[PDB]
Formats: sequence, structure tokens, C-alpha cells
Amino acid sequence: NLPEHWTDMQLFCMVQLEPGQSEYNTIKDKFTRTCSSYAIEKIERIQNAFLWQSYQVKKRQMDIKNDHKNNERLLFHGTDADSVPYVNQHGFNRSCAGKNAVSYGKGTYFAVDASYSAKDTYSKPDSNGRKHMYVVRVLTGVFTKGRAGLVTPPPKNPHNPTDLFDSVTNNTRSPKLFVVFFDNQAYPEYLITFTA
Amino acid sequence: HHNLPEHWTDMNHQLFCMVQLEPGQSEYNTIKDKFTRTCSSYAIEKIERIQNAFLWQSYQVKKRQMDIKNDHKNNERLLFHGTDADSVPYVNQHGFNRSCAGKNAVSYGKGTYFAVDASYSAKDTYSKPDSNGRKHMYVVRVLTGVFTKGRAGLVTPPPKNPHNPTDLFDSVTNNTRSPKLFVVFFDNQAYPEYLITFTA
Ligand SMILES: NC(=O)c1cccc2cn(-c3ccc([C@@H]4CCCNC4)cc3)nc12
Repeated sequence: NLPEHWTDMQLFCMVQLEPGQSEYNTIKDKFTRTCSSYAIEKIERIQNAFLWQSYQVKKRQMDIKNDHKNNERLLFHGTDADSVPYVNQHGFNRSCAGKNAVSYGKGTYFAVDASYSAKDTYSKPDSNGRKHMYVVRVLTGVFTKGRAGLVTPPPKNPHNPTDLFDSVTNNTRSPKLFVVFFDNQAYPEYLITFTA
Repeated sequence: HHNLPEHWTDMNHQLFCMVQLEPGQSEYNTIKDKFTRTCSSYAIEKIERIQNAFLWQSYQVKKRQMDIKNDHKNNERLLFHGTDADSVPYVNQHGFNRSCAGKNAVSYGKGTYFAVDASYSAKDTYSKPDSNGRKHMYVVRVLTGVFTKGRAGLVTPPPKNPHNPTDLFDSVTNNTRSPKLFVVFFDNQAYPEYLITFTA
């Protein structure tokens, strides 16, 4: 049930990408579009079979529920070096997320621009100057402007409270961040290690 | 497909249905006996089978993953969860969410709590009685897997060895020798299989 472009594996692997290959170049270009002042050390493909299976089941469900296939975005997530081993194995856990400086809900935050996740607040430099940013497939689905009190996405309709938006954002006209409130709604696909 | 169980009834191509069980038939009897083993003084108004296809699919995926991870198929337990009436629509559609509001204490970790005996979930503090005196308890398939003793402040189960901090226990409990409650810390580790509506 695994993608054909993964290396043959074991249930988990990190795969170092080669510059000049299209897969590496597309990630670098997306990163450099707004992060021209940093320099990438390496880009690794996260091959996590269990996280992939759970995420893809959730994506198929959202595609059915919403009756279209533009539920997924490729977003960024900066984090500290100490969180990287957990995210590689277990993904993003809302119960560990820090509070965002503009909070649109209690969940895991993903950024449209790498420049946002490049802030030392998120991708905290380690003692060797290395900063860490995931590139994440995120099931954003149908979204609305969040509120700091949210622990789940809000209902679309107050008289049917269990029929929920899939995620929330900071601005529905010009989205710069998305917040997801459920496990396996985000698959960490690449880990960018970079430096000033 | 969704690998739906054989005992579910036809849903006319729909994906979520609550099906009221027929008293006196084998399925109703099995669930009622698990309840009355510790709650024989309560009065059961009805038992509903929760047929949530998306919740079931995601739960079975995690079960297959846990069965491979632990290299055995003894990772599931049938447990009880009492809750207030206003939370039943969410649980039916979405399962158990560690993040939701609650006044109850989280002495063994910030997860969702499941009881071994129905009589524990029958307390008013969990199955809070209705404006009409009715109480609600789920019978839950729970992926307890390999467990250890819990403690306050856990946000995930602890690792099974400090040297490999990402290899975690699957759940925690109050007492490993003789468990009375289990706590799980992730979505789709618990499928709500039947809803028991009852009175004291
Ligand atoms: N059947 C039950 O619900 C149950 C049986 C035995 C012990 C239990 C403990 N709880 C419990 C229920 C809810 C909570 C928290 C309260 C704080 C917010 N998130 C839910 C913590 C513990 N539920 C129990």
C-alpha cells in the first residue's frame, strides 16, 4: 500500500535526496520562493508506512465527504531538533503543540510560506546552527477563520454541530496558516535541514 | 471495502447509522450480559449498534498496525465509557477526543478513559443523568495493546525504554496486575460499538 517512488525498505526510513533531481529541486524552489536568505543542508524523504496508511485512509474519506479532490495542500512546519525524532515516527500531535503568537485554535499549525516556519520561534536553531522544517501534506478540506478557543474545527451550521469544517485558517481570502485538530490529517513528507 | 463487520445491517449505501437492537436476539443478549455482569440493578431502555463506516475503517487500520507492531493479535479489549447526553452525537460521529472539555480528573494522563466494569462508567460523574433521568454508556473496542502504569501529566504513553524514546506503550492503566481503567492518547484507538441507554 506504499508509493512506488519510495525506496524498498522495515516500516520507517529517511531517504536523502540528491540536488538536481526534480524531487529535490521542487522542494528547494518552494522553500527558496520566500526563504532566499537561508541555505539548505539536505532534504530527506520521510517514508513512514504506518503514518502514510492512516493519512491516505483519511484523505480518501475527505475526498468522498466533500465530493471533490482539492482537500490537500503542501505546507511547511518549523520545529526544534528535539521534536524531530517524534514527528518522523508519529507525526504531529496537537497535544504537544506550542501556543502560536496569533492563535486561531489549539491544534497543529502549518504555514503556506517557508519564511513563516523559518522563524527561530518555530525552527529553533540547534547548538550547531541547524534549523529544521517539515514539508507536509495537510488535509485542509473546507476551512473557515479560526478562533483561539477551538479544540476541534467549528461546525459549518450551528444547528448541526457534529458536521465540522476540516481545518481553520487565519484569513479565508488570503490564507497564510492552517490549523488541524486531528491525528493523521497531516503527513510529514520531507524534512529540510538548513542554516543561515 | 471499509472491511465492515458481518453483523452490521444494510445502510442503503450510507456511511453512518445507529441501529436499535432487537431485545432477546443473540446480539442484544451478549451486550446486555456484559452490562448486567456489574449493573444488574439498572434498567436498560435500549441498546444501539453504532455503524460508523469511516470511524470503523480508521480504527481497523490502527488495529492491523498494532497487531504487526506487537506481533500478536491480543491488542483489543471491550471496555465501557459513560458520558453525558450532550456528548453522544459527537461520539457517534467522531469517536473519543482527548482534547474535549471535561471536569473529570486526568490522574493517569491526558487521554480518554475506559472502564473494565460497567458499574464504574455507571457513576453519575461519567454517565450524567438526563433532564429526564436517563444515562448513557458506550461499549467500546479499545486498542490497549501493551500497557504500563499511568501517571498525571502524560500526553502520550511513556516509552518502553529510555534509550528508544519513540517506541511507546499503546496505553496506560491504573494497575497493571489488575486493571480497572485504561487511557489511550490517540484518535482512532477506540471504536464506539454500542450505546446503552439506561436508568438507575
Ligand atoms: N466511563 C468513564 O467515562 C470513566 C470511567 C472510569 C474513570 C474515568 C475517568 N474519566 C475521565 C473523563 C474525562 C476526563 C477529561 C476531563 C478534562 C478534559 N478532557 C476529559 C478525564 C477522565 N472517565 C472515566
